[PDB]
Amino acid sequence: GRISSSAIVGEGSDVGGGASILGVLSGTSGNAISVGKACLLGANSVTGIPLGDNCIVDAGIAVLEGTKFLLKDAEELAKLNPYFNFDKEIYKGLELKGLNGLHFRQDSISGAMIVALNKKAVK
Amino acid sequence: GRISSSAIVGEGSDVGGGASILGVLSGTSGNAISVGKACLLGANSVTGIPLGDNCIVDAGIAVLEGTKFLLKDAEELAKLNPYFNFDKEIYKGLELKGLNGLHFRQDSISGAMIVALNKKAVK
Ligand SMILES: [Cl-]
Ligand SMILES: [Cl-]
Ligand SMILES: [Cl-]
Repeated sequence: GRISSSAIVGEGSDVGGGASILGVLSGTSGNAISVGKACLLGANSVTGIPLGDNCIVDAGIAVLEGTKFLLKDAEELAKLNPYFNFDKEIYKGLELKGLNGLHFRQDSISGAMIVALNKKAVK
Repeated sequence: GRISSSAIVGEGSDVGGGASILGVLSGTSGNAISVGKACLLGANSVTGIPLGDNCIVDAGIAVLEGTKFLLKDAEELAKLNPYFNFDKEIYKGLELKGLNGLHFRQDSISGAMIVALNKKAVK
């Protein structure tokens, strides 16, 4: 897939067929996008935020700065991300930037965008 | 409708046919339920939390301590409820207790439970 200027992809990551990684976050002090180690970006996905290590974006999913996600697995994600405040239920893409062990997926019954634990990231 | 022991209903309120108002909130320091002035509780609704003034519970809706609601009209609700923090998008019934101008309804297309502005409460 496509790595825009300023975007950095970490060791062991897999950028799937036709995936997009955008380069620079929106705004005036909009910073560069980095994807961490061992991230898996699905075919035809779009990654518009920085991701930490061991994150998964399912095929077809667009993870943009303003996309809202329903958080699942808060207790396990807290362990991988001890400074982050997992107090609420809905987060914008931009709020989740740089976190480790995230799994972005769509609930195929309800249609909701979810941010959950990458089960492999605990181990 | 049905007013349980410890429940108080304020002036000008209308308790619709078969509505339930519960009396005491759950737990050990579980406090009594009060509905404020000019509240409208729909037929066959259930009110399980304290409500402030000018609140509306649509017919058929159950507003329980643990029910989650999607907040709409945050800026206008902030005006009626200046100390409350409308920072997030999803609130449990119990978190919303005692607030003024709330309108509890169901989104009939998405099926989501909503807490919104009672349009009459601004005026
Ligand atoms: Cl393509
Ligand atoms: Cl009845
Ligand atoms: Cl929320």
